[PDB]
Amino acid sequence: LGLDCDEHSSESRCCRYPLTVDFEAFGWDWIIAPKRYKANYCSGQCEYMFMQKYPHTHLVQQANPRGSAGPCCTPTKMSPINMLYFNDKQQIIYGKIPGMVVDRCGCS
Amino acid sequence: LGLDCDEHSSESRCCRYPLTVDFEAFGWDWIIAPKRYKANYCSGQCEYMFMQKYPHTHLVQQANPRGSAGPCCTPTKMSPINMLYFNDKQQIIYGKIPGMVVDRCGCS
Amino acid sequence: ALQCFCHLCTKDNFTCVTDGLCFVSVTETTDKVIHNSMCIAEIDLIPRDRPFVCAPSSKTGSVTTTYCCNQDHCNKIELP
Amino acid sequence: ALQCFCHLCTKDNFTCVTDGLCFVSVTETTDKVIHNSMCIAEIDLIPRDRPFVCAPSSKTGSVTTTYCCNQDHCNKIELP
Amino acid sequence: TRECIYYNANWELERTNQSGLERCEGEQDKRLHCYASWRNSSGTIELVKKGCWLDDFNCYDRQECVATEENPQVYFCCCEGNFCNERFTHLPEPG
Amino acid sequence: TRECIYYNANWELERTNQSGLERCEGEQDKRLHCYASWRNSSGTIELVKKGCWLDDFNCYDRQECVATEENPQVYFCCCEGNFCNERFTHLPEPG
Ligand SMILES: *[C@@H]1O[C@H](CO)[C@@H](O)[C@H](O)[C@H]1NC(C)=O
Ligand SMILES: *[C@@H]1O[C@H](CO)[C@@H](O)[C@H](O)[C@H]1NC(C)=O
Ligand SMILES: *[C@@H]1O[C@H](CO)[C@@H](O)[C@H](O)[C@H]1NC(C)=O
Ligand SMILES: *[C@@H]1O[C@H](CO)[C@@H](O)[C@H](O)[C@H]1NC(C)=O
Repeated sequence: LGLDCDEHSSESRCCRYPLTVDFEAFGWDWIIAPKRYKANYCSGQCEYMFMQKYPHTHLVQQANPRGSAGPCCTPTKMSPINMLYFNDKQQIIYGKIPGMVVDRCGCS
Repeated sequence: LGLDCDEHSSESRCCRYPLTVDFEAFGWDWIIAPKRYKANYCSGQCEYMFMQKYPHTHLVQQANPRGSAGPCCTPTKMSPINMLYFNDKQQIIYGKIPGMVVDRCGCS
Repeated sequence: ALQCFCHLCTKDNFTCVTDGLCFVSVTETTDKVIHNSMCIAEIDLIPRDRPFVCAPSSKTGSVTTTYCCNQDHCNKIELP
Repeated sequence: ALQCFCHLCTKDNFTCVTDGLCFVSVTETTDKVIHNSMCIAEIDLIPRDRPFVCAPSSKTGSVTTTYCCNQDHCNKIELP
Repeated sequence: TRECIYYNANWELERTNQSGLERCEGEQDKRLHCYASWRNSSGTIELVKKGCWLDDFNCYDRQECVATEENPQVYFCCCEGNFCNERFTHLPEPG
Repeated sequence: TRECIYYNANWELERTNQSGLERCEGEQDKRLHCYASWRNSSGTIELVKKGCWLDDFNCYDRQECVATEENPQVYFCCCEGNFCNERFTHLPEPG
């Protein structure tokens, strides 16, 4: 279970921040719904022993010295969204699009 | 399918490099086998449109400007290892330990 | 098994092979024109009937034309 | 539901709750002595019968003593 | 949990029921919604699709299904509540 | 694919067969191995476990099961080949 953040937080560590992806801002009018959705993103420093994603992370971070670079703040849980859109054959499609929303953030 | 690297490569981008985790170097004698295994790690720069892990990655990287930070080079496929060891009850255990080996690296 | 031009595959003769499709794009910046070409695996074409990566996009001061195709060495840039 | 001391949980009264166990460690550097305390969720105790995170380790110029327990507020540092 | 009105104007070629109910399967945290989609040309309403809709903040705290886009090709609305997508309207925002 | 000798000296309490074969299920890229483990005290060999072993570079290109640790508590060897773990020896490295 990671940490959630907003602009009213002072967290320099790996945290989940909110972001709205705007399909219309791309010029994509073939997407009926949603025009925009909350996708979020991961940012922050990955200090030692903080939100380690895998057992591999703990083992190399313990073994590997500081040299040369620490873990990267990365998603640890994703979720899908529904989307109603026209496809390349101009058909109305109701789909379940995976890997679209960041739910949690960790260190890998 | 990511890119594999060694010390004989000149790849500044997100690449999978080899690493051997040494259980004995930790002082762990309760692990009968393996004493050491190849775990690897991810390193390198995540320039634009390079090895994007999720559709979420492509959407925010396209929408989000350069400000403020790009994706992180992170594993995209893991694999388990077998391990023979004594547990806290001093019993001989044959286990399948997940999330121990980095197979691929991508940008998230 | 489908071959495409890969502008950055400097170790495989600038050629990749996938089960997906061939990708190529031209991005026009206010002061720059760049092109990229690569292969996109099948599991990365999301959604398969209209992938995000194959869709042309545009934002303030940037226009990205894209082209996805399934013939061998079809991701070629061209001119008027 | 098991409560543990969390040295860095400066917004939850330095207390976390998990289905896992309480964790605390002291790491002795050549010139420094630091301590960390946190909660480790159940799915992160790998392997459950002897987790890596709960095992004490040591390397050149560093010794990390650890302690894992399941009683409420059991991850306490102490002295001789 | 959640239940919604289900409708698929393309039911034949997708080999699915035309109408009925749909029991929305949801995860632990995620909220569940219902949605409705229709065409509206020369005053004739043509249904498109109806059913469950995954967690979407556009549908948060909406008990009635109201489309908000000004003159789209395919109208859409989503709501939070059991069978809330049975009735739908087109009341766009002021601007 | 891969087949190995299977043995579990703890077969009763784990409710498993004592001996026999094990068909090793492997992924596309990963290589498959066989392993053997035993105790050796006062010249008496006591079997511990035998079976399949996942991808491990210590077992790469080894057709015979030879333990390499100098005087361990639980000996171990792994090999690449069908039933290669049937016979095992203890021949440690020079140093
Ligand atoms: C039709 O409705 C029933 C009732 O819920 C449902 O179980 C079934 O999956 C639907 N589709 C078909 C093709 O029967
Ligand atoms: C249908 O479209 C007309 C405009 O042509 C609009 O005035 C009316 O409110 C719409 N009704 C619904 C229910 O969409
Ligand atoms: C015993 O061996 C058989 C033969 O392969 C196997 O199918 C079975 O899973 C093993 N274990 C038990 C408890 O039967
Ligand atoms: C058993 O252990 C003895 C040392 O006590 C060693 O000399 C011998 O080679 C070992 N044999 C095997 C098969 O492990």
